[PDB]
Amino acid sequence: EVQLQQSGAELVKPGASVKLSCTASGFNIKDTYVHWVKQRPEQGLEWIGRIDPANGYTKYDPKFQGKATITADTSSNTAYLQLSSLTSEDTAVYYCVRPLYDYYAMDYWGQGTSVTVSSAKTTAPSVYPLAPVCTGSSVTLGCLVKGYFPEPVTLTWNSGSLSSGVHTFPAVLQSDLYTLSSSVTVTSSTWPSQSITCNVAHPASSTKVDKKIEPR
Amino acid sequence: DILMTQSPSSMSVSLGDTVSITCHASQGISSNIGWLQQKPGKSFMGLIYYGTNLVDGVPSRFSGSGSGADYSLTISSLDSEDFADYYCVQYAQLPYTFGGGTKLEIKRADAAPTVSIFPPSSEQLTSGGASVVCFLNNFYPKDINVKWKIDGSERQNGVLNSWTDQDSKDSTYSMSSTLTLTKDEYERHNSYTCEATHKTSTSPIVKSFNRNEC
Amino acid sequence: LNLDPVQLTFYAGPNGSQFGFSLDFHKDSHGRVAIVVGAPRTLGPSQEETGGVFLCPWRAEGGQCPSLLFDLRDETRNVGSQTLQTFKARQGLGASVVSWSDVIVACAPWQHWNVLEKTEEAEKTPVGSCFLAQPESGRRAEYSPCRGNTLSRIYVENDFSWDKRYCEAGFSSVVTQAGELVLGAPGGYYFLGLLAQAPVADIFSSYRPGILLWHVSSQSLSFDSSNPEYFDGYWGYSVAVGEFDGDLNTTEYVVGAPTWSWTLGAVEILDSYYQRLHRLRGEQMASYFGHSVAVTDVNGDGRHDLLVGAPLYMESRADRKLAEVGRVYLFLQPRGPHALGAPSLLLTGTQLYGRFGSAIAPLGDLDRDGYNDIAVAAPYGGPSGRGQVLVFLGQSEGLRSRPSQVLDSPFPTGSAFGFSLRGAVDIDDNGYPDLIVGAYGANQVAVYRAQPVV
Amino acid sequence: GPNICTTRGVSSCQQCLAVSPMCAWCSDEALPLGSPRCDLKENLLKDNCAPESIEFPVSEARVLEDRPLSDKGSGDSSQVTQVSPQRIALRLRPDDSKNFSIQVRQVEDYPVDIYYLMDLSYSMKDDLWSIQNLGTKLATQMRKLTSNLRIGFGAFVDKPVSPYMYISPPEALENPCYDMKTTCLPMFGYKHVLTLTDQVTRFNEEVKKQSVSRNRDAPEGGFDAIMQATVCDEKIGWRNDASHLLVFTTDAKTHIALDGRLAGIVQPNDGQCHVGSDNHYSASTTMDYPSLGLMTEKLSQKNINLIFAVTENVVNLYQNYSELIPGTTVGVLSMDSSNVLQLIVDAYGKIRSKVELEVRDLPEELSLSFNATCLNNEVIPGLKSCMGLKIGDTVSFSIEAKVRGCPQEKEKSFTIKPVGFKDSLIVQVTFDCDCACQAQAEPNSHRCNNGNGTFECGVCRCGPGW
Ligand SMILES: *[C@@H]1O[C@H](CO)[C@@H](O[C@@H]2O[C@H](CO)[C@@H](O[C@@H]3O[C@H](CO)[C@@H](O)[C@H](O[C@H]4O[C@H](CO)[C@@H](O)[C@H](O)[C@@H]4O)[C@@H]3O)[C@H](O)[C@H]2NC(C)=O)[C@H](O)[C@H]1NC(C)=O
Ligand SMILES: O=C(O)CN1CCN(C[C@@H]2CC(C3CCNCC3)=NO2)CC1
Ligand SMILES: *[C@@H]1O[C@H](CO)[C@@H](O)[C@H](O)[C@H]1NC(C)=O
Ligand SMILES: [Ca+2]
Ligand SMILES: [Ca+2]
Ligand SMILES: [Ca+2]
Ligand SMILES: [Ca+2]
Ligand SMILES: [Mn+2]
Ligand SMILES: [Mn+2]
Ligand SMILES: [Mn+2]
Repeated sequence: EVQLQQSGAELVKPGASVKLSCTASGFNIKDTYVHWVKQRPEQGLEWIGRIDPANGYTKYDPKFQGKATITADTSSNTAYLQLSSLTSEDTAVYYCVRPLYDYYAMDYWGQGTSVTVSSAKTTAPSVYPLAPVCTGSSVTLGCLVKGYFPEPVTLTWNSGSLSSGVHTFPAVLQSDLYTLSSSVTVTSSTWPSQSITCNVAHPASSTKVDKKIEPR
Repeated sequence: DILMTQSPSSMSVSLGDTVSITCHASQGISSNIGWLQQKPGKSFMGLIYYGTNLVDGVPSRFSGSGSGADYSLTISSLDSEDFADYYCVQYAQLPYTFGGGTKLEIKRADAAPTVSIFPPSSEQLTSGGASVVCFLNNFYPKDINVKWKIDGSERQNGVLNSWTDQDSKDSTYSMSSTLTLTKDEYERHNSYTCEATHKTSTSPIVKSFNRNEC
Repeated sequence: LNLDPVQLTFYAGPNGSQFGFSLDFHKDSHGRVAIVVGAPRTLGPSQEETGGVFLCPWRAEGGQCPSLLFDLRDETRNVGSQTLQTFKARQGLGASVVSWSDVIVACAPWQHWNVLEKTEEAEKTPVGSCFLAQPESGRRAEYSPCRGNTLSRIYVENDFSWDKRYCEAGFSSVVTQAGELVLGAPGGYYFLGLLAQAPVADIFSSYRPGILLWHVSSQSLSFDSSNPEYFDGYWGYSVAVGEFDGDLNTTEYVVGAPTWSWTLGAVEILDSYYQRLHRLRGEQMASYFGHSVAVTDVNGDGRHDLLVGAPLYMESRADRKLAEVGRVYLFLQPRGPHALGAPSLLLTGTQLYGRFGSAIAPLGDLDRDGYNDIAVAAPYGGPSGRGQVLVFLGQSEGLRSRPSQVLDSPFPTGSAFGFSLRGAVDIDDNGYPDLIVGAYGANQVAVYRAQPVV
Repeated sequence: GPNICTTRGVSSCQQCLAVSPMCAWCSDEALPLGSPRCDLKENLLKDNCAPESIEFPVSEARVLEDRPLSDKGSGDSSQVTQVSPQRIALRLRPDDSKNFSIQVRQVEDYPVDIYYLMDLSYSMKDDLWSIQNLGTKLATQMRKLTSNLRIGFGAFVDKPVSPYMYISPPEALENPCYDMKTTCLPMFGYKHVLTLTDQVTRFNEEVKKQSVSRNRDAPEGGFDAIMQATVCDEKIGWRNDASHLLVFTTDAKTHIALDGRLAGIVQPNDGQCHVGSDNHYSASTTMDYPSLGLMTEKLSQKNINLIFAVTENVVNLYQNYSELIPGTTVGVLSMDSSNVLQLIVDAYGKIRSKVELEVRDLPEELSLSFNATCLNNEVIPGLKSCMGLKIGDTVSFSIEAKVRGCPQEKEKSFTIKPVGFKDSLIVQVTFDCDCACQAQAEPNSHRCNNGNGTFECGVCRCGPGW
């Protein structure tokens, strides 16, 4: 079967360079064109360029001329995307693509390699409990995980015990650091009757803090 | 370059429906178009190449059509796995260019959100910051507006928002809004409010608290 | 010995179409045998020669045959900021035909091709192309492995390496028993010659109309070479397959290269990765050793033997003179892992310019004595120069040195009777294998039925 | 005493002569009963046989035409004699043999045709510059050897058809060199340029207007051109009584018969002239390259001496072809043809350094044997060819003709001709197997068993039907 296995997620500083790889699994990389595509949430999908690994000839979108350099080594059956002079806007997910039958199509995709550009150092999160204010049948608590780098973090309640009725929101970049929040909703007879704890782990800085939600 | 205008940006549909995504190009591309699928939090799979040709393995409920500069992707009888993102791509000319994408979402009955406001914790205040958090949970449809008010006056600087994907259980959406101030600025005022505007109510859903008071 | 030369069967195509240039037996999904006939100058839609193919039902009276229809229209595709073009005028569709299972493969070796990009071009060149048909279902596919999209300047900059622009893919063809199509492309790699192989099933499943440039991932092509012995060798002018390495799980290829090594000529036996196992060298320069190759076990030991035709071989005669008559070489495969040796037998033509050995057809066991037999054509032989086909019977020591039967052309002068030949198939179901003989110069095919031995 | 003539016990005069060339027959009436009529001629006269009644033919040979060998091949309306004698009468009785001679001279000052057939593909561009004065330079050196020189010119590239010819863009058809930085001629197969003439500045001036073309594949179409230059007698202008030199220059491999199928061409070469008024080979795109055997036939038929003047990178190739085309010469050509003048002079010397006898129309029952004398009176048995000769040398051959039995036809003639020569020796053979007395036979003689027999040569023979 045809599989494109890309390299792992990269975490680099602005102004540096990074080289992504795309290894052919189940076929010869020499067989077809290999393309590189950039994906961002706002900007969407953008074609970077292509290489013919049989000879090394390349094409590029003039938007990426200078930053993108696509190479290939038939020996390792792998294609490469070198990015240089990195910037916050180079933060994206990069895919290698090849066609099935049509010479010019874009049918088979690697899993994608995440790139993140930042000057932030490895910072541990600040975990804050969120208790309501001084009534109904349903009560909602929360937990705020602010100012950590890099991603990701794991958040649970009562160490995975309380799982249903929970909304953990995607992290957001707040001035080179990340912020994340999570809510939980139960009945009024449960809390403060039963101890609810917010368990946050940040394996990057190797920290596992737990804040018990206390009423006001 | 060739512009690829893909419509609609999203659609709310149900299982078993027949739906069509369209893609308009700034010039004729003579069926040199492919269709792509990206399932939530995953990579891409090719569906169609050269306008009408199914990629190997793709189910036959998918089909492509069109000509010149106007093309369509049709799914007859939607399956649960079909709720994902879809993109067109033209390869008539270099550089290859993509459409903006279409997200198929699950349709359901409208639901008002459960709003909850949370004052800054003791811990954060003793470090010099002050974050007011507002949760807006389990609503449909996805369109919603949050408005922060400090002493009755709207505030736009320092707001940070996050949304979840359509929830797997009830197919609703949820939102988190956070207003971060300094400790010094947080104490210059008394009333803190987040307002929620949804199509489920003409009046905005309002939740608030007063500093010092509890 | 026992072909019937009294009551023949004639099929005819249009005047000037070269009906009979190539032919093969075709069996449908029910086992009913028909004859597929190539006619490489058949007129197309624009009243221009493009070639054509006919599928002749077996009838003792013969007659006219229905067409096997293929798309004769030139194609254009604008894609990847390039313009792809096929050109079917004078492409010679039907210059080769071969049947396997219920599929027919008909090739147009001189189909031209070009790619345009702004002011540049690939150059308009004969890459050739093959057309595939499943007649009962109407399925159609194409295979054209030498089409590329590289511009002319790039070949110049890289010293014309791996240059497949003049392949003439389909010039010769054969299908393995397992259904791998093997194409001879004697113009490949700037006239060295190459072979292209792909499973028939993968050709159909990877083909879609209008794409023009597509990948057949299971395909395999032979290799360019820096060795001047291969330059202008037309490797792939003829092709065949057989069992030559003692391992029944592998199929070996037999490739004719009639101008190899400054027109000495050669035939090579390869494994299916195109690694060379043996090389037979021509005996006389310009004799076109390798013009035709045939594979069949003639001496009843179960080991495939090899026949090679050199239709322009000049025999030595009295007073230090030479006479172009043609020659056929027989090589018996030795027991176990050993090289093919010197020829076991030389068969030499008689008639000046008769081109004995221009075609060599396995007959199966014609007289049913336990040994397989062959027919050799001399398309300009016979005392009148009209053409002859000569039958040679197998025996324990190889082949008989004298023919058991000679078939004189029933057609007028210039018919090229015997230029194409096919045997080893019982078309009338009488238990004896029969012989079809093409005479493209007369636009006809003759069928000789084998009968009980008299 | 008795001998094979008497012991054989012959029945007739004819049977007597067939016993041995030494037997004779006596047709005289007054001969004793016991005495045989078939004996040695001496023994017959010893037994008082009338000399007139003796039948004893003797195998002989007498010349009929014996013109002297010419000292010069110059002048004359080709009244030049290179072979002597030109005609003899040969007489042979059964199982007998007679011998005769022939002289052959490589005549001095014999006319010469030189047709220059030139590769004009793109690598020969500097060759064209070198030979702009060839016509006059060649005339100066050949004047030392002959006073009747004619020269001519033709050129070839390859078949003007894909894939040999570039066919795109349209500009490439008018100028194959478009994608380089120059202009060259559209591709052509073979074009005749200059009919053989003694006006050598016509050669210079035609060459100065020639230019190269460009084709795709290294082997070229020169064999097409050799064929046309050979069989288009009137257009090329070969003379009847002259040495014919066809000078073929190239620096590349050559296309051969059955190559044409790469351009879709399958029609075999017909060996006929297809150069019309436009001076181009009109069958180039429709007829296959000729085979070696067909080239050989036509070169021999027209008495053309082919010279392969080729560069060192293909010398071995053309030497090997030369061995398959007997009479062909090979010389090493420089990369710019600067040495072609001496090559032609050396080739002309090699061509006229050999005399090789050929026999045409020899009857089956006749066998010949040859003793050769070349150099200085050195006899070489069993040989019919001389080598190492110079212009003006003369060689001779002794020939013996043996007849096996007596053939049905009593008069036949055959020819002894040196290869490439105009003159020849015609041998008129008469088989003397009959007796003169048979012409005056008496059918139904009343001497032979009451009219049941015929009386001839003094004996009785059973008549027809018995
Ligand atoms: C022009 O014609 C000449 C005359 O034939 C021709 O030269 C010959 O070429 C052959 C092939 O290269 C030479 O062959 C060999 O003989 C020697 C012994 O003298 C052996 O060493 C060689 O053996 C090896 O190679 C063989 C394959 O060629 C193998 O089968 C064998 O097992 C060995 O591995 C080989 O048999 C031959 O010696 C020459 N002869 C002369 C006199 O040079 C020449 O190549 C022709 N050129 C052109 C351009 O046509
Ligand atoms: O003669 C002309 O008109 C032009 N000439 C220009 C040079 N051409 C050279 C070509 C290149 C080529 C090698 C073959 C081996 N692999 C690499 C390519 N064979 O011959 C021949 C024709
Ligand atoms: C005939 O041959 C003999 C010997 O072979 C020779 O002595 C004699 O001179 C020859 N005569 C003629 C006329 O050739
Ligand atoms: Ca095998
Ligand atoms: Ca065998
Ligand atoms: Ca048999
Ligand atoms: Ca039969
Ligand atoms: Mn050349
Ligand atoms: Mn030169
Ligand atoms: Mn050429």
